[PDB]
Amino acid sequence: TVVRKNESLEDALRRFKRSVSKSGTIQEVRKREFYEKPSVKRKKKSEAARKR
Amino acid sequence: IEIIRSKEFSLKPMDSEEAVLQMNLLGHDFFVFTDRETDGTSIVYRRKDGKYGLIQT
Amino acid sequence: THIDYKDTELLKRFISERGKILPRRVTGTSAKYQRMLTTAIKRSRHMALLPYVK
Amino acid sequence: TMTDPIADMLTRVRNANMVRHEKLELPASNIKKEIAEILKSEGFIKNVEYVEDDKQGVLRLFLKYGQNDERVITGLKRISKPGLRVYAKASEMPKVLNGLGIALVSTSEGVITDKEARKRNVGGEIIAYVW
Amino acid sequence: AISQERKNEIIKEYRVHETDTGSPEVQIAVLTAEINAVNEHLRTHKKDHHSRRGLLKMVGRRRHLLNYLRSKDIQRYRELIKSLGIRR
Amino acid sequence: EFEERVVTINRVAKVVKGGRRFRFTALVVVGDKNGRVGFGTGKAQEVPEAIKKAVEAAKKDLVVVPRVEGTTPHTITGRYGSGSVFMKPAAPGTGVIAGGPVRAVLELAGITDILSKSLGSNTPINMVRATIDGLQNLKNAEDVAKLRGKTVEELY
Amino acid sequence: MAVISMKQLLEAGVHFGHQTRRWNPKMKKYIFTERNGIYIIDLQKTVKKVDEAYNFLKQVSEDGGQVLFVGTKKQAQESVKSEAERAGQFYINQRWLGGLLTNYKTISKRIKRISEIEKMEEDGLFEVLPKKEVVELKKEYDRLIKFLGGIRDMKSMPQALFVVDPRKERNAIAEARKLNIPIVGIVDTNCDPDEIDYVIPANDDAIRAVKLLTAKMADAILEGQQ
RNA sequence: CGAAGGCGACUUUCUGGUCUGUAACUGACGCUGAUGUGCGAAAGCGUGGGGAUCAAACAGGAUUAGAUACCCUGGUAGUCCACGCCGUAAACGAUGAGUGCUAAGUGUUAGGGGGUUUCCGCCCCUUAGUGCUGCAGCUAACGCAUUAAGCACUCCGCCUGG
Repeated sequence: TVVRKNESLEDALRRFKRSVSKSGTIQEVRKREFYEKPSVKRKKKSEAARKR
Repeated sequence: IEIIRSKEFSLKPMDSEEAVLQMNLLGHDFFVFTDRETDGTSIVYRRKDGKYGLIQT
Repeated sequence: THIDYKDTELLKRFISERGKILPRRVTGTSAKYQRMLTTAIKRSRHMALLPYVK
Repeated sequence: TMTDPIADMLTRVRNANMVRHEKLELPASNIKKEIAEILKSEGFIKNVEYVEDDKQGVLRLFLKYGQNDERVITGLKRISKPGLRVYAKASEMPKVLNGLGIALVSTSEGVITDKEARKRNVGGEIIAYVW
Repeated sequence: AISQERKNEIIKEYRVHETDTGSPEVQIAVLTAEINAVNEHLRTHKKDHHSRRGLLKMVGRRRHLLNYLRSKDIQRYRELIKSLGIRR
Repeated sequence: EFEERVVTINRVAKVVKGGRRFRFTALVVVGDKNGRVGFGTGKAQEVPEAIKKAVEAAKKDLVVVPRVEGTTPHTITGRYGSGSVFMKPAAPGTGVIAGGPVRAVLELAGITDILSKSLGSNTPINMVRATIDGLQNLKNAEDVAKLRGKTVEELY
Repeated sequence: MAVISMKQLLEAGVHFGHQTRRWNPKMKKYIFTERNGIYIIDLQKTVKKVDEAYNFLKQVSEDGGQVLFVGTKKQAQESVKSEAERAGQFYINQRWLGGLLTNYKTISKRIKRISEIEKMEEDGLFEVLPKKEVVELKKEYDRLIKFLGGIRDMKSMPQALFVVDPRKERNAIAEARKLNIPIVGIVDTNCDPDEIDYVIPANDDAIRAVKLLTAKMADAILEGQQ
């Protein structure tokens, strides 16, 4: 939702590519592509935390 | 970007002669220690001279 | 101390750049501060002092 | 709600013996004091100490060790226990470890060693084996 | 549970002498307040099962003190049944 | 001088892609009939050389067996894992009664009169080591009084 | 006189130990206190140990025995070679070869080689060889005196062993206790004193803590000779 | 956090338990617990509701060597609520409960202190939780190791070839 002006379009993309990667959009909808079981995400979050 | 690799070391008390010995046993140009008698943090280093220099922080 | 849910300015440095919550991993607060914070950030979402998303 | 006091005494002594400790303390009694008094007379511990506190005064034991870092008490077993009390007549009052170790026995004179119960010709509840 | 001004009130009647809270009949009376308070809660909330073993535990700690109180003086036990209504 | 005695030879093969293996191992008991006994194993292929491999391996570990004469000093049970032998002293005219592997570790020290029974497991590696570990933990009457601080007559 | 005096013993810096969080609980007897992460080796008690370390090592050389000196920690490698030559004993600079006290019926097979391979090129049988076989006969020659350089003239088992660290040289101490060879060594924090019979509590990651402590134990055998 | 099953927006009411500290008070009032009596995931069943997504059964299209599988479109019971049931799970830490005792190192939780402070930062010693390493000891071996599978004592459940 960030406005980028006074430049080209190939530099507003460089802002926007990291203003989406630092957001819960792409990692959120890839998670909800399919219903996971209510006790396998507690281990999926555990693997995504024990590795840090 | 530039990535500076950190080498962690734990500060320890010793003679300056000991710091020279340990620094040579690694070939490191810098060795930082706490001085045995002065109690202060000391950095023995090899100058561009090739001679040793001693910094107290 | 205790976070009051009206004190918006100290409470909105903890909200994200979209309206999410910063974890205490990236902010650096303690444990009991973070969950005393989160019951005040969510009473302030309910009375429109802070958004849900921007 | 520990249920056997002088077995809890007797495994404090075994666990201190295993880690080469030389000093431990007990929540004491009369029978705890006078079992610990009878090990120094037979010569397993060095010296037992005083009973001092307001409620259930503690006492310290001072285990004794060999000169080649060996231990004196090698094995220590409670035989009578709640649920199954064992009693012995003076005729079949048994020798521990072919007469080497002892068997402190509560008889009607106060507790006495293995040796001191046959020539006294009294039996009673046989408390433990010390070897 | 019950408030402290409700709790400090009920330890005045069954007190044996001043500053003797923790006496058996002064901590049975405060249980019978807590028994009657929670099963009135539990009467209108019949599905609350986690609060029920809180009730059923302090029923057990009241019974173990009534059984204790008979073993050393029976005439004090008869007075407490008449003072606050219990069966048995 | 040492007295060799075998317990058993074993015929062991490990599976190879080509031809399988021909390892014949053996454990022996080595003692002197005076209070000093050791055991050991030896792996080779030449069978009389497989014996002498185990004999010299027994030579590095000899345990001193204390003894009141013609018997063992007191009553013990040895333990090593699952093997467990029993060891009661006997009168000096009874004869040593023991099983297969535990007789060889009892004859090679001079006792010749004790009660025994190998409780527990059965494999000859373990019960010959659960007997040495039993005979490791024997105590004379004289050296206990050194530690305990009394004399030999004060213990009785 | 008898012991190291108190001034030059702590001037070498032997009162330093290793770090707290890096501690062995069996070394509680030989620690006076910890000062800023570091422990304080009881200095009065290690004097009561280094004299006992001086007493037997006096009379080991009185029998004419051979005491083995080993040192492999990188800040104490060549502080034990120069003290073994002054003592006339056998040193180890490089890593433990893995059996030079236990499988030394195959190590003395190669101490026989170093008594032979240097004889092999001082005489003839050297011109007829190919020039690259000259290299591997010399590439064998230095690698013998790398590891077995201090065991050059040693042909029998030792009767005592002197280690600078039981941690890094744990392969040697495990061979010592199987042969019933008595053992003396410099230990500190992160060292087990159980396998060492004759304990010297001193610092281990300083040169003067080694060199002003390993020299007197090297000196301890010289006046045991005469 | 709870005894387990389990519990995740927010607010109020009603209510249960644990922990810390102080020592005022009661003075063994304790522990375990057959029979008994109550809780007990999901899927089920009953009487009604409600029905958004999802989805057994079912229908159709592809794949394949072949299908009733996998994949795709659609879809009913169910999933959800209220009241009664059912009482079973790899209900698992495959480890009953209670109380003692026995190297240490290290994260973290509510604290308690603290020394400091910090612009609150922290870093320090402290019950009770919760993890990861690791001696002694134990184990058949993996491994366990003050949250024992170590050393003991009590009581209950249970096993004795497939």
